[PDB]
Amino acid sequence: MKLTIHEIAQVVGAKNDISIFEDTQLEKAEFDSRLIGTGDLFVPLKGARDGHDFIETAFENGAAVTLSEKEVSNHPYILVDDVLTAFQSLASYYLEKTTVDVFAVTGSNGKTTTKDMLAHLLSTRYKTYKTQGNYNNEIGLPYTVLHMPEGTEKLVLEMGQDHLGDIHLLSELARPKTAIVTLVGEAHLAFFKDRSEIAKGKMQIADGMASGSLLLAPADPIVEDYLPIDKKVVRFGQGAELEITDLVERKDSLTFKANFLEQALDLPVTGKYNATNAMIASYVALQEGVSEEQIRLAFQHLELTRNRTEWKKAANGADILSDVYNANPTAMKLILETFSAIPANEGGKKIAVLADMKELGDQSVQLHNQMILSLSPDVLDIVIFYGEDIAQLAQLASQMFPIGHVYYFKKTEDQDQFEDLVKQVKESLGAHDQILLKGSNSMNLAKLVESLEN
Ligand SMILES: N#Cc1c(NC(=O)c2cc(S(=O)(=O)N3CCOCC3)c(Cl)cc2Cl)sc2c1CCN(Cc1ccc(O)cc1)C2
Repeated sequence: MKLTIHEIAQVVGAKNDISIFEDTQLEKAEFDSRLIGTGDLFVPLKGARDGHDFIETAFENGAAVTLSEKEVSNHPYILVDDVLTAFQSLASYYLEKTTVDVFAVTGSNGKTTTKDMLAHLLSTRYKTYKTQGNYNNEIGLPYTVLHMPEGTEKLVLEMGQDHLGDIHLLSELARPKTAIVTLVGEAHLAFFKDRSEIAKGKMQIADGMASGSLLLAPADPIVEDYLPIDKKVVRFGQGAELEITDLVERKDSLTFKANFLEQALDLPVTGKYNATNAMIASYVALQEGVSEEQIRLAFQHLELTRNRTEWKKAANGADILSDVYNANPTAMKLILETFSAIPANEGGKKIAVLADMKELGDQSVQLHNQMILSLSPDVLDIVIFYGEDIAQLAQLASQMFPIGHVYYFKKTEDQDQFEDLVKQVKESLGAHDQILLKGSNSMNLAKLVESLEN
């Protein structure tokens, strides 16, 4: 990250006197205090607690300067109106300065995403960086841009949406060279009206793209009214300008041929949607000067990720939502709001299994309690706490919640009521019930869900 503080304070609009602190060359940018090294820029956001609380801690860890929405004593800080807003600006500007080729992608669905596939393909010929894990939103994307290894030639960004209009924001930020739109099978929906609003919001991806730029989009008539008018649009799907003309799915592997490819392709994956992901990633890669030779070979040794946490289903038809990704409180908070923001199925309730989060040192217990502000009795019918540090939160909830709507289960160096946890959960869960399971990946938590999908 080739950035200095004085430069950061220009682009960012610093509200304070900046030439007071030395203009040092920054290193890494982080919002999670635990990740700060020497020379790092702290960016304090509205999480479970406000970032600014950990400005103190960030410099103990070696931060050289931090973004701030207030006066900060004897520490290099940049004064601004909205740290997040500042943070976006900073990312836009860094793209404009390094001038990397950005490839914008949507829908995470499969065992391997179009974001993963494409990066992997581009990596055979060019120096490539990409979105890590699920950092695809108004926090996630800036963060990626600012973590780009010095010299990256191509950058595959994934962009996702919570509300309509979010992708517009990022396509405007990133001003992509090329974009891919894919469609992920529906739940009973999120904060959206229908598949239409969704597709409308998804198609926004080209808002920040130049004329005659390349955009792939589904054969599906639903995207029709939302196509750009001055772009190079290449549709994929049965009967379209690109289609898989044959397919074989084995136990683990999968072979297929695309009309515009002279040879078959081989992936160690399964599901028709993975072939479609492979083809389109495969087609843009051709546009960027990668040989079909180099591509067959790359697919040879492909990388399955962690299952990009959608909904699954237990052995009674009840909707599970297990979120492995991001072990940290703001992520606990965010999902709780997502979970409870969703409507419950008809004649079916809303359970939450929360488990100890880790690596919170001397703040664990404070931070676990903080979750209470995201726990409504209105929406959440039963709430199951497992672990130790969750304790007081379990207590808090038992106060705020109707009698016998809360269960606690111990886990320490002296006892492990896991056996009982399971017994309880498998009594609470019904054929129309939605269940969240969030907390540090542990042997015991992973152990639980397989018994549910038994
Ligand atoms: N609030 C809060 C905290 C964090 N929040 C986040 O990491 C965070 C995570 C997320 S996120 O949900 O993980 N997000 C990342 C990218 O976009 C998709 C999902 C977001 Cl969007 C925003 C934030 Cl600010 S990380 C963190 C805290 C407070 C506690 N922490 C450790 C700590 C322990 C003891 C101390 O004394 C100091 C710090 C680290």
